Amino acid sequence: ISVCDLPADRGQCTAYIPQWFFAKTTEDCEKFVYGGCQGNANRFETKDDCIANCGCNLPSKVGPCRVSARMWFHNPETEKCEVFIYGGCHGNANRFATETECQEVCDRYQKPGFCYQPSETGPCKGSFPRYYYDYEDGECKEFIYGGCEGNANNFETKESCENAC
Amino acid sequence: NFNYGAYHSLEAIYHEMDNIAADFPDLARRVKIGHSFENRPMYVLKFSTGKGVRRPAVWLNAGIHSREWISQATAIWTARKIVSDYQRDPAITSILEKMDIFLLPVANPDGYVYTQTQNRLWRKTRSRNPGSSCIGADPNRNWNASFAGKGASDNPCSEVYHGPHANSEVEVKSVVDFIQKHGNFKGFIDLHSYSQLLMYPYGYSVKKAPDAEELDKVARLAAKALASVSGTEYQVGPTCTTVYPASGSSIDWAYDNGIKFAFTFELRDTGTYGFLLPANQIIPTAEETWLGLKTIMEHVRDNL
Ligand SMILES: [Zn+2]
Repeated sequence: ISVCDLPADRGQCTAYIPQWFFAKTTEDCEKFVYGGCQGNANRFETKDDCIANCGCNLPSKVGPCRVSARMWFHNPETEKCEVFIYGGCHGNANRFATETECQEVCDRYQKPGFCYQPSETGPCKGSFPRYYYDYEDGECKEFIYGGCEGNANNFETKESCENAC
Repeated sequence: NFNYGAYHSLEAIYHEMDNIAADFPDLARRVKIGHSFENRPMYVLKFSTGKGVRRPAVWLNAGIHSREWISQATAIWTARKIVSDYQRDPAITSILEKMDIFLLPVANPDGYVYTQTQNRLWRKTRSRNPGSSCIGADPNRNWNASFAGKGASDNPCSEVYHGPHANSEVEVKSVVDFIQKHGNFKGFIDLHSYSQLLMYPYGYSVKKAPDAEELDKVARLAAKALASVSGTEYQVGPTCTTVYPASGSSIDWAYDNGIKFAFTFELRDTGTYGFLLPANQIIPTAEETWLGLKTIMEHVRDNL
């Protein structure tokens, strides 16, 4: 499924649940109301989750206005967060106030596949403080490794973990 | 001892495909149909009882979009399912006797390795195209079916970039050339994720397909058989109205090339996990999908 190409879909139900979707018209992540049932994949709990899915391949967009400011966007051509000038309105989803925000949001689902597997302690009874990337928390978290077997989501330090993941 | 309830490297999958063909040399053959942009082999499992002449066959396609891991995992369980139930299940056993099953578990090997090692959500091929520093084209917008019409982008940085021209992606050309050379395919089923949809032509236009009636009937029968395992619910319809316009899609190319039974499955789930479907759901997904697959295949067996 290409999530970002689906329309908003409130569904057929009567619930009232505010969510985000990627709007193809404006190419920005926007709020809509979800009816709790049916609908489709283009539906996110937060704005950042929506951008992490749909925003990071868009070109930079200055827009019409000229209340200008320096912003950051993930450049798809270099896969680097770079500065651009935002006119102040009508921009797209690829727009962040800081370099770090741009990096953390756009890299959310773009880490190596092994970063997304559950931390595996292994069978053995050792206790080695190892770190792993936990995508739910979006953080490299300490855990305790048995000492043999396990998986690649297993790092000796935190900065080691966040370097890989 | 291949854990079918785990996600695997391309290496492991290719190897398990080899073991399957080793254990059933009578029934299964690993055939190389081409290579990827980065020169990896494209392997299919051919299932047959027809001693090497061209029979009618159905194409089972998976992993064209690399991040859609449940797709490849389902496809390789299905390889094992087909051999393990030959002459133990009247259903496949009866299909196999009439026709050949071609199974491509990883239609986009380069992208798959890239998801495992670099970028979990990668969708496209890894072709490097003059004109841009952006990499890859969407192999499911690359086929010769209203190529470059509405439902695909010409921005190389787009997830749905159609590419420079129809069949530009060697992964896609490989399948096209092989199906056309054969020339008597009857079914073409493309596995994707996620959303739980089972769709049929057309995606490139609102126009009803000449077989739209029967397609919906089968789809719905297949949908019901699938639901009858664990209660998993699918919606059914033509692509363009069910999800969005999509030009140059595989099932459209197929249908316009005289393969009548052309369907897409968007497997589990509906959004709780999305592309990151936990490993503990691979088998449940594969079991239920199997029934929908057989239902379609039975139906193809009978229209022959
Ligand atoms: Zn797909």
